[PDB]
Amino acid sequence: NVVRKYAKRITEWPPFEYMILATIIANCIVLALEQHLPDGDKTPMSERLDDTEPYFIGIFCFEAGIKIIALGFVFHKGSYLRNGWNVMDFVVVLTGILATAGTDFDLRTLRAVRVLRPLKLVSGIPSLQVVLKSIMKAMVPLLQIGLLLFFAILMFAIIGLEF
Amino acid sequence: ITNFDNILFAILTVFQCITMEGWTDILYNTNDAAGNTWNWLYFIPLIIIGSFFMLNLVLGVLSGEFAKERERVENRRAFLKLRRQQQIERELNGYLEWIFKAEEVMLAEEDRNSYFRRKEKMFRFFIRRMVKAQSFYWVVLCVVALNTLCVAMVHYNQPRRLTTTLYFAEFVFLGLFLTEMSLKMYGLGPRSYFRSSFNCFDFGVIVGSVFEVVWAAIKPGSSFGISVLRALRLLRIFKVTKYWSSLRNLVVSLLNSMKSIISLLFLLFLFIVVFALLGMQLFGGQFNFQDETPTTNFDTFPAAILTVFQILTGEDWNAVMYHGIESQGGVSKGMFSSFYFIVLTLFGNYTLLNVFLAIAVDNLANAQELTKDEEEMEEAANQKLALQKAKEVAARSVWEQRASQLRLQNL
Amino acid sequence: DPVRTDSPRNNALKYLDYIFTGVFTFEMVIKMIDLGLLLHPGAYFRDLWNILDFIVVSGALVAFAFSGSKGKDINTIKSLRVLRVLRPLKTIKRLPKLKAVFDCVVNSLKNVLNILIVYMLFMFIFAVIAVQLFKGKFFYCTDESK
Amino acid sequence: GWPMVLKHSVDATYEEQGPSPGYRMELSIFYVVYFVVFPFFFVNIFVAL
Amino acid sequence: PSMRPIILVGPSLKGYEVTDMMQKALFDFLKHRFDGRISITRVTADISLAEVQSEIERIFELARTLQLVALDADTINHPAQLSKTSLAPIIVYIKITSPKVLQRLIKSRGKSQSKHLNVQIAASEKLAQCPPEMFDIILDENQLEDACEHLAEYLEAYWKAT
Amino acid sequence: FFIYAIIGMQVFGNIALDDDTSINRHNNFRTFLQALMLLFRSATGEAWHEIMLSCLSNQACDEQANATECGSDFAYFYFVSFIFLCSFLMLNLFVAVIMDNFEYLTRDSSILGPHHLDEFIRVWANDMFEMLKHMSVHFTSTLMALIRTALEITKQHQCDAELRKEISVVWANLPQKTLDLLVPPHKP
Ligand SMILES: CC(C)CCC[C@@H](C)[C@H]1CC[C@H]2[C@@H]3CC=C4C[C@@H](OC(=O)CCC(=O)O)CC[C@]4(C)[C@H]3CC[C@]12C
Ligand SMILES: CCCCCCCCCCCCCCCC
Ligand SMILES: CCCCCCCCCCCCCCCC
Ligand SMILES: CCCCCCCCCCCCCCCC
Ligand SMILES: CCCCCCCCCCCCCCCC
Ligand SMILES: CCCCCCCCCCCCCCCC
Ligand SMILES: CCCCCCCCCCCCCCCC
Ligand SMILES: CCCCCCCCCCCCCCCC
Ligand SMILES: CCCCCCCCCCCCCCCC
Ligand SMILES: CCCCCCCCCCCCCCCC
Ligand SMILES: CCCCCCCCCCCCCCCC
Ligand SMILES: [Ca+2]
Repeated sequence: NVVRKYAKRITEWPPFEYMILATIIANCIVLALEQHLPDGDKTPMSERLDDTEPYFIGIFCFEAGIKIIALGFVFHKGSYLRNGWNVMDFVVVLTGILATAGTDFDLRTLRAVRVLRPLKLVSGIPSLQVVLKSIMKAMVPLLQIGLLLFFAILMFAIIGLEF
Repeated sequence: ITNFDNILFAILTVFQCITMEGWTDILYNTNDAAGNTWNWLYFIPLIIIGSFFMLNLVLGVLSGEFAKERERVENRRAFLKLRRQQQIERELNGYLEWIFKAEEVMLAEEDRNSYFRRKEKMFRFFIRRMVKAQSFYWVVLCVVALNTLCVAMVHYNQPRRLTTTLYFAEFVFLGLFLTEMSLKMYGLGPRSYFRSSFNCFDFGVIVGSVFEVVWAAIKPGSSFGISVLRALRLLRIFKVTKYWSSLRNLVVSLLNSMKSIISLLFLLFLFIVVFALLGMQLFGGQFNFQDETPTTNFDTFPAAILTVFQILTGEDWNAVMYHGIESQGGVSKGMFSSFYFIVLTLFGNYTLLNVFLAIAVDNLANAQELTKDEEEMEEAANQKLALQKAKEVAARSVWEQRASQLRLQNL
Repeated sequence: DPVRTDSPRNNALKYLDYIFTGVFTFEMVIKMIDLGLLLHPGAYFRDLWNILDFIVVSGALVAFAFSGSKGKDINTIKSLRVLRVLRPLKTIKRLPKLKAVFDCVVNSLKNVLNILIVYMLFMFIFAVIAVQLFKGKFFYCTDESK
Repeated sequence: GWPMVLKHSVDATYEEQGPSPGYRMELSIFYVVYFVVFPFFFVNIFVAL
Repeated sequence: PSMRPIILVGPSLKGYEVTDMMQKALFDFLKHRFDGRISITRVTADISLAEVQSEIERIFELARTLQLVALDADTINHPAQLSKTSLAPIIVYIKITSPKVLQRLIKSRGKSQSKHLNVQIAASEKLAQCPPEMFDIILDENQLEDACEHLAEYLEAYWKAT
Repeated sequence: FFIYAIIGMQVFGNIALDDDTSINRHNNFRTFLQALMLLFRSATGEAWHEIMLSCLSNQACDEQANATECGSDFAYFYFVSFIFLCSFLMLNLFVAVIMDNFEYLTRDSSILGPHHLDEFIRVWANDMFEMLKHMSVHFTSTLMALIRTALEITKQHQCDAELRKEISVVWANLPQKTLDLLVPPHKP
C-alpha cells in the first residue's frame, strides 16, 4: 500500500530518467526510419520497425507505473495526472496499449498519436519545458490578433460568397 | 479547391490569400470569371488588412511583450550579471597589459645582466608585441581580403590557368594563415589565444580548411566551402570604427544566451519533427498520383521534414495542401485534410517569427544596453577622474525610454 | 501609353511634357541666378535635391535636342525619357513633412547600415559556398533522358 | 521559387551533366542553414534594430 | 624633507608577483620619464619602525637636492603604517576596485602566487577599508597609460609647487 | 510604387503578352493600374522572380509597339531594388506605427491609462466607493485627484505647487484661464 511508495521515489534517480530519455530518442529514431508505401505495400525494414514497438510501449508503461505508484494519481493535489506533461505521456502510453487491441478502427487513428513521442523529450527535460513556456507566454497576447484575423477572414469570406 | 462556392471554401481561400500564397492566381480567376475592374477592391484590401496590417499588429504585440519581459526581475538580473562580467573582463585585460609591460621591463633588465630561456622569452615577448601591433592587424586584413577576392572569382568555365592559380593560392593562403595562427598562439599563449571567441572561430576555420584540403586530396570533387569562412575575418575592419562596441556586444549577448538559442532551435526542430511525423501518418505514400509523384511528399522522413520546413517558410504551402487534399479523395471528401496545413502555416508562421524575433530583440537590446552602459560608465569615470585629479593637484529611442520607465515600474 | 508609341494620347502628352519642361527649366534658371552655382557654400549644387532637379531638367533638354526624328539612336532617347521618373521625386524636398519622413527613413537605413554590411558579407560567403557546390551543375535537357 | 532552386540543387549530378532526381539530397542542409540565417535570423535582426 | 619620497602601494602585499610587477612598471615609467629628475633606490629598512635609521638620512640627502625620490620599499603595505614616522611619504594608491579582477590576476600569474591567494586578497581588502585620505594619490585606472599619465600630471603639479 | 510603376511602363511596357510567361493579360506593365498591380504582386512575393525573368532582354515585343527588341536586363536591378526598398519601407511604416503605440503595447494592468479615465466617465451613470472597490469641481478636478492618487509627483502643498508648475508648463492654446481654473479645484 505504502511500503513501495516510500521506495519507488528513489527509483527516479538520474540513470533511470536518462534511460527513459534514451528509449524516447530510440523511439523517435524508429519513427524517423519508417517509410510509407501507397496501397498496402510495406518495406522489409518496416516490419522490423513495427515489431520493435512493444518494447517502447512496455518501457513507457514502466515509467507510468513508477510515476503513479511513487507519486499520486489525481487525489493528493500533487500527483501524476495533475502535471500537464504527464497527461500527454499518459495519453501516449494509453493509446499505445489500445494499439494492441486487435481491432479495426483503432489503427488508423491510434497510430497517429504515436507522433507525440518526440515531445516526450520536452516532457523529460525540464530546461526544454522552461524554454517552451517562455515561447508560449509570448503567444497568449497573439490570441487576440487571432480573433482579429478570424473576423477579417469571415468578413472577406462572406463578401466572396456574395460576389 | 480554391473557390467561394461555400462559406468553408470561401474561408479557406481567403485564409490562403492572407498568407499571400497563390493569392494573385485567385485574383486572376475572378478577373476571368468577371471583369477585372472591381476584383482588386476585394484582394488588395484583403492583402493589406489581413496580411500587412495583421503582421504589423503581431510585430507590435510581440515587441511589446519582449519589452515587458526584458525588464523583469530575473531577466534584468541576468543582464546585470553579463554586464558585470564584461566590466570585469575589461579591467582584467587592462591589468594584464600592465603586468605584461612589467614582464617586458623585467626581461630587459635581466638580459642586460638559462641564457636559452631568456632568449626564448624575449623572442616570445617580441612576437606578442608584434601580433598585437596595428601593422599585423592590417597585413592580416589585406591577406584575408586578397583571399576572399581569390574565392570570389571562382566561376563556371574559368580559365585553366585560373583554376591552377587558385589551387596553389589556396595552399599559399592556408600556409600563411597557419603561420599567423602559430605566431599568435606563441606570442599570446595558447590559453590567451583561445580567450577571445573570434580567435576560436579562426582556429576552427583553419582546422576545417586543413581538413578540406586533405579531403580534396583524397576525393578531388568534394568541396565543403570551409575555406570561404576565412572571409569572416574581414569583420575586424570594424575594429577601426566606432561601431566595434555594438557588434562586439551583439556577439557577446549571443554567445551568452547561446544555451537558450540552441534550446530554442531544438524546440523548433522537435515541432518540425512532430509535424513531419503527423504528415507522414496522414499523407505517407498517398501522393503517388497518376502521371506524377510530387517531390514534396511525406513518404520518407527526409521528404516529410523538407516538406514541413517548406510549409513553415510559407512558399507554395498551398500546392502541398492541394496534394494533401487530393490524396484523401478530392474536393468531395478530402477537404478536412487542409487543417494540417492551416495549423502548420498558422502555428508555424508565428512561432518561427516569435522565436527568431525574440532572439533578435533580446540579443540586440542586450547589445544596446551593454554598449550604452559601457559608454556611460566610461564618461562617468572620466568625469570623476578628471575632478579628482584636479582635486589632488590643488537622443534616446522610444524603446530605451520605455525600457527605463518599465525599470522604474518594476523597482 | 507604353505600347502605342504613336497614339494621339502620347502625342498630346509630349506637348504637355514640353510645357512642364519649360516650367521646370524656367524655375531652374531662376534658382541658378538667385542662389548661385557651386562656387560658394549655401548655393546651388550644395544640395543633392538641387542636383536631382538639375539632372532631370538637363536630361529632358538632351532628349529634346536628340528629338530630330532621324532614328539614329533609339535606346538613348528611351532612357532619357525614363529619366523623367525623378520628376515626382521633387515634391519631397518641397513638402517639409514628406522631407521629415524621408529623413527618418534615411536615419533608419543609417542605423541598420552596420548589420547590413554583416548581412551582405554573410550572403557573399554563402554565395561563394553555393558556387563551390552548384557551379556548372544547373544544366539540363528538355529530354530528361540525356 | 526556393523549392525549385532546392530541387535543382539536390538533383545536381556533376559539372556539365544533366540532373538526376533524388541525387545529393544532403545538399538540402545548405538551404536549411541558409534559411535559419538570412530569412529567419538576419531579417529579424533588421526588424529589431 | 624638501621633496616628498615617492612610494607605491595598493595592489597587494609587497614581494608578491602581481604587486611587484605593477609597481615596477610604474617605477620604470617614472624612471624613463623623469630621468635626471627622479631617483630610484631599493630599501630594505623598515621605515615603519622609525640599521633602520641609517637609510632615512640617506633619503634626505637624495631629497635635499630639490629632486624627486622614488622609494622601492619592501615592508610597507599600509598608509597608516607610516603615519607615526617623521618621513611621511606620499602614498600613491593603485586601486584595484574589485576583488574579482585581482583574484583573476593572481590566478593568471602562474601557479606560485595562487597558493597565497587568500592572504593576498585579504591584504587587498585591508587596504580597501582604509579611508581614501590616508592615501595621497588614488590610481583607479585599468590601463597603464592612464594611470601613468595621472601620476605624471600630479608629479608635474608637485614639481611646479616646489 | 508610383516611381517603379512609371519605370515599369517605360522599360517593360511593350513586352508582348504571353499566357505561358509572367507578362500576361493579367500581369503586364501596359497601364498605370496594371503596372501598379504587378508591383503589388511583387511586393507580396508572388513569383516576382518569374516576372523579372519575363522582363529581361530579348523578349518578343508587342505587335503594335514600334520597337524591335523589348524588355531589358535592367529588370534585375528593377526587381531586386523594388523588393528590398518596398520591404524596407514596409518595415519603417510598421515600426513607426508600433512605436507610436508603444505605450499601449507595453501597458501594464496595475498602471493606469485611458481605460481608467473612461471607467470614471462611466461612473457618472456615492458610486466612487463602488469604483474604488472595482478600481485598478464635478468631473475634471476629480480626474486630477484620481491622477494624484494613482501617480505621485507639506506634502500636499508641495503637490499643489508641482501641479501649478505643470499647468504653467502646459498652458492651453488661447485660453483665458482653463487649466488654472482646474488648479484651484484640484488643490484639494
Ligand atoms: C572585399 C571582398 C568582398 C571581395 C569581393 C569583391 C567582388 C566585388 C569582386 C571580386 C572578384 C569579382 C568577380 C571576378 C570574376 C567574375 C566572373 C565573371 O564571369 C565571367 O567572366 C563570365 C564569362 C566567362 O565565362 O568568361 C563575372 C564577374 C565576376 C563574378 C566578378 C564580379 C565582382 C567580384 C565578385
Ligand atoms: C460585377 C462585379 C464583379 C466583381 C465583384 C468584386 C467587388 C469587390 C468590391 C470590394 C469589396 C469590399 C472589400 C472590403 C473592405 C474594403
Ligand atoms: C530550426 C530548423 C531545423 C530544421 C532541421 C531539419 C530540416 C530539413 C532537414 C533535411 C535533412 C535531409 C537529409 C537527407 C538524408 C538522405
Ligand atoms: C475553416 C476552414 C475550412 C476548411 C475545410 C473546408 C471544407 C469544405 C468542404 C465541405 C463542403 C462540401 C463539399 C462537397 C462539394 C464539393
Ligand atoms: C494538427 C491537426 C491535423 C489534423 C488533420 C486531420 C486530417 C484527417 C484526414 C482527412 C480526411 C480523410 C478521409 C478520407 C480518407 C481516404
Ligand atoms: C531582404 C528580404 C526582403 C523580402 C522579405 C520577404 C520575407 C522575409 C521573411 C521570410 C518569411 C518566413 C517566415 C518568418 C520568418 C521569421
Ligand atoms: C539627399 C537626396 C538624395 C537624392 C534622392 C534619392 C532618393 C532615392 C531614390 C531611390 C529610387 C530611385 C529609382 C530607382 C529605380 C530603379
Ligand atoms: C556533403 C557536402 C555538403 C554538406 C552540406 C553543406 C555544408 C555547408 C553548410 C553551410 C556552411 C556555412 C555555415 C554558416 C557560416 C556563416
Ligand atoms: C536592352 C538593355 C540591356 C541591359 C542594359 C542595362 C544593364 C543594367 C543596368 C543596371 C543599372 C543599375 C543602376 C541604375 C540606377 C542607379
Ligand atoms: C543576363 C546577362 C548579363 C546581364 C548583365 C546586367 C546586370 C544588371 C545589373 C545588376 C545590378 C545589381 C542588381 C541588384 C541591386 C544591388
Ligand atoms: C534598403 C535596405 C535593404 C533592406 C533591408 C531590410 C529588408 C527586409 C526587412 C524585413 C521585411 C519584412 C518585414 C518583417 C517581417 C518579419
Ligand atoms: Ca510564394
